Amino acid sequence: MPLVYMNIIMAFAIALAGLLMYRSHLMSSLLCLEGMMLSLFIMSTLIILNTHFTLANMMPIILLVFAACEAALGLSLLVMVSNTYGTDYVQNLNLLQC
Amino acid sequence: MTMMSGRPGRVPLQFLPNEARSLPPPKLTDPRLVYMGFLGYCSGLIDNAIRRRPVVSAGLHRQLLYVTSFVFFGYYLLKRQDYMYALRDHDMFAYVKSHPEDFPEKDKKTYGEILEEFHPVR
Amino acid sequence: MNIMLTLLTNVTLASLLVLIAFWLPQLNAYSEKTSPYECGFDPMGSARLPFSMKFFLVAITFLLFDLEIALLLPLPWASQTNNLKTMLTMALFLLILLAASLAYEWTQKGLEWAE
Amino acid sequence: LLDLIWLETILPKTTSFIQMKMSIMVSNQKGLIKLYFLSFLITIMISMTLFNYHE
Amino acid sequence: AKTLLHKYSDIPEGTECHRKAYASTSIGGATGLIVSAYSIALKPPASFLEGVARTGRYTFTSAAIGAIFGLTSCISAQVREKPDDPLNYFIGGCAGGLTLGARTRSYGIGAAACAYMGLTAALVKMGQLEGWQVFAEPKV
Amino acid sequence: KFYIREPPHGSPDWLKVGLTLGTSVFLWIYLIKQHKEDVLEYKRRNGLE
Amino acid sequence: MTMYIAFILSTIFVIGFVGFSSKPSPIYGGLGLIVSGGVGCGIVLNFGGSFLGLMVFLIYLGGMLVVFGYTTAMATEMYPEVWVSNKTVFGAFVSGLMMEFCMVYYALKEEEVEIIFKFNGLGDWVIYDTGDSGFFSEEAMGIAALYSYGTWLVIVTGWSLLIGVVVIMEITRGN
Amino acid sequence: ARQWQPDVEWAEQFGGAVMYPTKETAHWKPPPWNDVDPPKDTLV
Amino acid sequence: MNPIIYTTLIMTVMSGTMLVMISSHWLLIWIGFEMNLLAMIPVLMKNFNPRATEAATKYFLTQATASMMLMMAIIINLLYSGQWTITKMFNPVAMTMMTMALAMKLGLSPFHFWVPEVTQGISLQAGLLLLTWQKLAPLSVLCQISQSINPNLMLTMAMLSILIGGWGGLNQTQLRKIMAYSSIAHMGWMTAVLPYNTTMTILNLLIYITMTLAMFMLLIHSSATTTLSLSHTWNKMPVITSLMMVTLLSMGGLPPLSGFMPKWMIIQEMTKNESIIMPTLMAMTALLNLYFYMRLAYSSSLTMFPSTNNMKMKWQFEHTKQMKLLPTMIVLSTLVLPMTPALSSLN
Ligand SMILES: CCCCCCCCCCCCCCCCCC(=O)OC[C@H](COP(=O)([O-])OCC(O)COP(=O)([O-])OC[C@@H](COC(=O)CCCCCCCCCCCCCCCCC)OC(=O)CCCCCCCCCCCCCCCCC)OC(=O)CCCCCCCCCCCCCCCCC
Ligand SMILES: CCCCCCCCCCCCCCCCCC(=O)OC[C@H](COP(=O)([O-])OCC(O)COP(=O)([O-])OC[C@@H](COC(=O)CCCCCCCCCCCCCCCCC)OC(=O)CCCCCCCCCCCCCCCCC)OC(=O)CCCCCCCCCCCCCCCCC
Ligand SMILES: CCCCCCCCCCCCCCCCC[C@@H](O)O[C@H](CO[C@H](O)CCCCCCCCCCCCCCC)COP(=O)(O)OCC[N+](C)(C)C
Ligand SMILES: CCCCCCCCCCCCCCCCC[C@@H](O)O[C@H](CO[C@H](O)CCCCCCCCCCCCCCC)COP(=O)(O)OCC[N+](C)(C)C
Ligand SMILES: CCCCCCCCCCCCCCCCC[C@@H](O)O[C@H](CO[C@H](O)CCCCCCCCCCCCCCC)COP(=O)(O)OCC[N+](C)(C)C
Repeated sequence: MPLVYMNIIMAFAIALAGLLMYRSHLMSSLLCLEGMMLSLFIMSTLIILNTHFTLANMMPIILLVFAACEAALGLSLLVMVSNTYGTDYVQNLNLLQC
Repeated sequence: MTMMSGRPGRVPLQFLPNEARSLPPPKLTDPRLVYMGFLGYCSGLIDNAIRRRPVVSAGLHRQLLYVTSFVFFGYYLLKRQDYMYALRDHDMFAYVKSHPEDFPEKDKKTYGEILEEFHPVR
Repeated sequence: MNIMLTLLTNVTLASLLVLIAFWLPQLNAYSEKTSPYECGFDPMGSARLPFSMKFFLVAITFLLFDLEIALLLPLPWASQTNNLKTMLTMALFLLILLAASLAYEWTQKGLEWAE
Repeated sequence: LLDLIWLETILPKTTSFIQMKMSIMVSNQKGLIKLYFLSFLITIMISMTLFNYHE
Repeated sequence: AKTLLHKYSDIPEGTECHRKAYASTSIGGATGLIVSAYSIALKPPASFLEGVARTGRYTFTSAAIGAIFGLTSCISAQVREKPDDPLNYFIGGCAGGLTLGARTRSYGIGAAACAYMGLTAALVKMGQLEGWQVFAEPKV
Repeated sequence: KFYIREPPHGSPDWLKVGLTLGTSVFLWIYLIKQHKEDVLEYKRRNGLE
Repeated sequence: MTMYIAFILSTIFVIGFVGFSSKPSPIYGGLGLIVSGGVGCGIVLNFGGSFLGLMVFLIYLGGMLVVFGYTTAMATEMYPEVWVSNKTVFGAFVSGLMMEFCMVYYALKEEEVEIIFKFNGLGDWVIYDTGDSGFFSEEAMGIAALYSYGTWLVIVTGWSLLIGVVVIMEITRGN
Repeated sequence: ARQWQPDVEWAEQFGGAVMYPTKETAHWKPPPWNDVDPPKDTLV
Repeated sequence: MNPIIYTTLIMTVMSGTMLVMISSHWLLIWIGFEMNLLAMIPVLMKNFNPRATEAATKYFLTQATASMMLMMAIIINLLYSGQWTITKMFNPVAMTMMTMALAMKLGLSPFHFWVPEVTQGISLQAGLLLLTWQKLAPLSVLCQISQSINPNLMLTMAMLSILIGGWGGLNQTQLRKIMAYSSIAHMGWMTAVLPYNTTMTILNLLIYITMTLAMFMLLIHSSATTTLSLSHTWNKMPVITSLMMVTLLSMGGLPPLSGFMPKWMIIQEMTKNESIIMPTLMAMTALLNLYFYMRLAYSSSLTMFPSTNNMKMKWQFEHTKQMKLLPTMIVLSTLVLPMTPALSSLN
């Protein structure tokens, strides 16, 4: 496979590692999630263009749509977290244990 | 891991194919139907107990509906189960018939000519 | 190729304008001169402190409505299909639900800024 | 020595002690998602290297 | 990786005891590294040097157990001239358990580990001999 | 005796009771008829009678 | 081979991904995601997908504007972090840059199976199709087919968007 | 002569946040009776 | 929440699950998962409090990461074969990523960490939904791709789930965390037999759902979320504690109760594939779940704990809301072993 495919897959892996390795801010993790969605969009678009599969030219757009939903959902949750603590720090989400 | 979902000529959501009508239906005094009715009766008694009603006497119409529903569902459940087992055996016999080299009929020896090791107990 | 050259030219022109602005004139910079402006006086707090957003719900709603733009821009090409009855039904259906979602947010006081 | 001590020690008391220690080790997670998701990353890497490289 | 397992198992039982010990040391070190990674992820050490020390402790313990087990089992196999005998694995595993007890400096842990690891290693030898399958393939 | 409404009074809810008994009777009649038709179809297909 | 413009664009894509995944202040993470969106638009345009690239760029511009507002509201601190103001952030950034460099080197100088399969290089231009026909754009036709072929997709997408409005209304209610 | 039944001392063994309390987990508190934590005075 | 809005959200969750289970296209399965999650988040926060918000945030982060991985696996599979149909994954890397994403969605070890916390942070009705309905879609997807799964990875995760469920449940005084650890162990049991027989997976799922519904309904009836709160129920509703004790015995798998039938059917199936060590370990480990069920039964029904004076007032009032399917659920959770052959209707 070309270097571009591996570059896009590397971008996805980097975004997933960024999501899995947390820092204080929840917004940074939300940005990593959106980056994973962007990399998936690019990769699927490249495959669909390369193989000239005409009817899946619509699936990345639908992909984008649900990305927005996730983003909206996440932002909503962040608001509530902030309203409880005054920060979006993931440290504050420790009321529940295993 | 999925044995019979992809069987050819299978309609997706029938629950009871037409060929199943070739099988003898379960008798209404089937012990499995009687057990299903017993389960319905137990459900009715538990319903009386939870609602703090006289357990044996309170809802005779309600207990009757419990028993009737359980028996009604159990009849069709038993029909489907019997049909599935009949299909299993039908396919097994057809496959054995179509693959004689995989299920050979070997000549069987008598016990007077098979040498079995004897193990004394002492 | 021509668009890349155009972008390079525009960015280069702006960058050289910035270079000329910072290297031509005489610079006399001191701490009083470079301090933050708040009309006569030293700021009480930091400008990096949280600044509350009263239209936060409308901002989230904008995200979902911005992707409705993604679903409707292929409409000029969709009008060239043979089965126009199907596409018109689906194009109208998509605009109706967008209108209903705006109506739902409007009636539930979602478009009102936080007090 | 035998019934009250050592026969208790080997089969039932050892089992109870081992299960209790394992329960304490498993259940004592502080509830911080940073640690959980770091362990998730470790698990994903291990599954990609030890199972996905062997087929 | 099962490549290390093959590297261990390709060498016959009572032959080349040094290479058997090396392969088992590698397997133990890998196990200890994985244990230390999970432990550091789930229980942060509050310092980088303390995390390095904990990783070194866990990995050295596991590698030492592996080396002791492999060397003891191979030597017992070659001296007694009895390969394919689970008691060599029992002796190796019980020596490894004693090593674990010495490393943690606990007599009770040492005895329990000696017994349990010896029995487990003997069971693994019996499974190798009889073809017992842990992850059985879907035959039927 | 009782002080307040007590929705189940001396007369039981006759609509609900009638519906319950009717459902049970309908299910029983349907099951009997279904069993008879099943027996007839099985005998016709297998040539017993 | 052919000026490796697409390879440069994909490398900048990875660099922006490392920029926002090292997680500085969300201001700079948003900027990094904007850069990645632009270069991804460029990558898709170089393969014939003008509409898809432009639309993903537009969508991510809107999303990053909302994220900037939300960052100013709820993700600020006294001293927002840049890639060189923190040892952890700088370490993550440099590690990502170096492991990208390692992958690129090991892929272009020799042919190795990194995780899935192998690669030799040869540039993107090899895998093109050289088809010669048409008074239309195939991408536009496939996207416009959503209103004639993708009725089910339109239904589920519209339902999800309406439900998303209701859901964000419910979550931020409080009480 | 009556059958033994649990008393308060027996019952308090099950009232902690966990069974088998350790030194780390002894500071864990049981959740509030309703699932509502007191508001924090994080004035903005 | 408005009741109409609540009904709409519940039906959207159900519609997402149905979309997952009727689709032949990978994109529609992904869309079903997204719709399910989007409608599921507000249901967890129906009773607003900091704990519910934290539970919803953890749940969304876990499920969104799993969804990203799932879409990545779909795209890799498409790249190595221009296929969108859910039949059998053509790339082993894509298969591994898909298995990990589905395990993360289900909460199988080592992706089990979120299951107790979320279950503790939400109400009992939300916990009922989360532990019963949310398992259908990933398990259906796993059943459809069963032939492609690598047995070693799946069996490792299943054994880990059983072990961790038992060990974690041993330490719990809160009932919601007990139910969560029970759920993790049962999920391990379900996924252990998946590469061999999906009908056994379905049977175990149905039985576990019945018993879980019975327990959650009994816990809602006697509004108890801790062991000590449940220890008061004998002094107000002894029948409820008796039924709970019998259902707990069934969940532990003791014969002649129904909960024995799944394990009995699974072990047996595994022995048809020359798998003995794993079934033996699985049963011996399910002993731990039985132990903490027995401890709950000791504290709840087999002995009598001290009560409070104000309980006298509760003696004067009945339960306002009646659960129609609770009696059927209890009877199905206990007395269905003699009808075991009926499982043939599930294939
Ligand atoms: C397609 C699926 C695949 C997807 C994945 C693909 C990924 C590709 C992209 C990778 C590039 C990354 C780009 C951006 C990532 C963003 C990271 C981030 O934001 O950090 C946030 C995170 C939290 O930030 P923060 O809260 O603001 O700062 C808090 C302080 O840092 C801490 O404050 P404190 O003082 O209180 O804490 C004390 C100190 C304590 O620090 C420590 O204890 C760690 C030191 C352990 C020593 C290790 C032993 C040394 C030798 C081992 C070598 C093995 C072979 C040796 C063989 C035998 C030798 C004879 O810090 C910690 O507690 C942190 C623990 C976590 C350490 C790293 C986590 C990795 C797993 C855990 C195991 C660690 C190694 C154990 C040994 C296992 C084998 C290596 O930062 C960190 O945790 C540390 C900096 C991380 C930067 C490096 C990240 C790059 C690694 C990525 C994955 C590696 C390769 C992946 C696959 C490769 C093969 C396929
Ligand atoms: C079902 C029906 C009934 C059956 C069930 C009931 C019976 C079964 C269980 C009965 C008891 C068995 C328990 C096993 C050992 C438990 C150790 C323990 O609890 O540790 C916690 C406990 C806590 O320690 P800690 O908290 O870490 O530190 C505080 C210490 O107290 C501070 O300690 P310290 O500073 O005072 O001194 C400690 C130090 C020094 O200890 C001392 O100060 C005093 C000296 C003690 C050594 C005595 C040796 C001289 C006499 C023995 C003669 C040869 C053996 C018999 C041969 C018969 C010949 C015909 O210990 C050592 O250095 C000893 C290291 C190794 C030497 C002994 C190991 C020999 C193994 C036996 C081989 C047998 C092969 C088969 C033979 C077949 C042909 C007949 O450790 C101890 O205190 C005990 C230390 C003594 C250990 C060796 C004693 C074992 C005796 C033979 C065991 C074999 C039976 C099991 C066979 C199956 C295994 C695979
Ligand atoms: C605790 C005991 C279990 C209780 C379970 C709940 C009981 C209530 C369920 C209500 C019954 C109605 C369901 C079905 C009615 C019609 C729908 C029918 O057409 O569906 C068929 C399917 O039939 C159903 O599966 C039959 C359900 C009967 C379940 C009973 C088995 C229980 C095991 C033994 C315990 C005894 C239970 C006692 C009963 C009270 C379609 O087959 P198919 O589309 O191709 O299969 C899809 C899945 N595949 C392809 C992957 C295989
Ligand atoms: C519309 C956009 C396009 C326009 C096209 C022209 C683009 C021009 C690029 C922008 C820069 C022009 C700014 C005009 C003033 C020059 C600024 C600077 O370059 O001159 C001095 C450069 O001097 C350096 O500081 C030191 C001189 C030498 C340094 C070594 C460089 C190598 C030279 C070696 C000489 C050998 C012979 C070279 C000629 C062949 C800086 O002095 P400094 O005081 O700091 O800053 C204040 C400048 N003031 C005084 C005018 C207000
Ligand atoms: C069985 C139960 C029925 C009631 C419950 C249904 C639950 C799901 C909701 C609606 C189900 C929709 C299923 C029908 C799928 C549409 C595709 C099919 O019907 O044909 C289309 C028919 O499309 C029609 O326009 C019907 C669509 C109208 C539906 C829109 C509104 C109804 C949805 C309401 C429920 C959804 C959620 C709530 C929204 C407010 C296009 O056909 P056509 O283009 O000729 O030829 C295609 C082949 N070509 C392209 C090669 C030429």
